[PDB]
Amino acid sequence: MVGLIWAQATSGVIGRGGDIPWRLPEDQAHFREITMGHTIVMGRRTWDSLPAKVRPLPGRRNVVLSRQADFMASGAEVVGSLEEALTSPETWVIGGGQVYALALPYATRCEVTEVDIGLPREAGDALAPVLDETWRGETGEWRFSRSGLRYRLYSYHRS
Ligand SMILES: NC(=O)c1ccc[n+]([C@@H]2O[C@H](COP(=O)([O-])OP(=O)(O)OC[C@H]3O[C@@H](n4cnc5c(N)ncnc54)[C@H](OP(=O)(O)O)[C@@H]3O)[C@@H](O)[C@H]2O)c1
Ligand SMILES: O=C(CCc1c[nH]c2ccccc12)Nc1c(C(=O)O)cnn1-c1ccccc1
Ligand SMILES: [Co+2]
Ligand SMILES: [Co+2]
Repeated sequence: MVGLIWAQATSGVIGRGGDIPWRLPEDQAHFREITMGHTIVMGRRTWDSLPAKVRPLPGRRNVVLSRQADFMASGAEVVGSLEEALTSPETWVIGGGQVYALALPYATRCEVTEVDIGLPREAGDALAPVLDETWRGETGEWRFSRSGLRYRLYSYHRS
């Protein structure tokens, strides 16, 4: 089973200049829970946005998409096609915008957390994929973070 997990603003933005433009500690403990134990696929630019410390993410098989045939990620498997990356039964694609859009044609699940911030879509932004009518989803209640931000959780499934 192949799924995608991302945090977005209402507009669709997920990253900006190598970073996520917010701080949602509760999502860290939610993201860690859903991915812990399995394989995680990220693109190279996303693998680079992680602090050296938490690189690689403990307890998980870190897989990095890249076209650089020489690119070495200390502690992660470097492949060159997502077909190469997608080999484990339960795999979670964790970013970024380029990888999310490449993987969705092949996911049965999506774990979305939407942050309530008024964040305009600047050119060159990393965006969240778009889900059509083929996606039946469940929504949770709006919650309120130790950061001071309202957010709600979305789970989608494709039969
Ligand atoms: N929850 C969130 O809000 C969230 C989650 C994760 C990341 N982000 C943000 O997302 C942003 C970056 O995402 P991005 O979309 O700009 O870059 P990305 O998707 O993170 O990875 C981009 C890299 O993936 C590799 N790649 C792309 N297509 C490929 C293919 N078909 N085969 C092999 N390798 C391929 C390339 O690496 P080479 O150039 O090495 O080939 C490309 O440079 C950052 O700002 C990050 O913080 C946010
Ligand atoms: O906090 C998160 C989640 C943030 C996040 C949401 N979607 C993502 C997609 C790709 C990469 C990270 C995210 N992960 C973890 C962990 C963990 O998962 O165990 C440990 N440290 N960190 C961390 C701490 C500070 C800054 C960054 C990462
Ligand atoms: Co699990
Ligand atoms: Co199903």
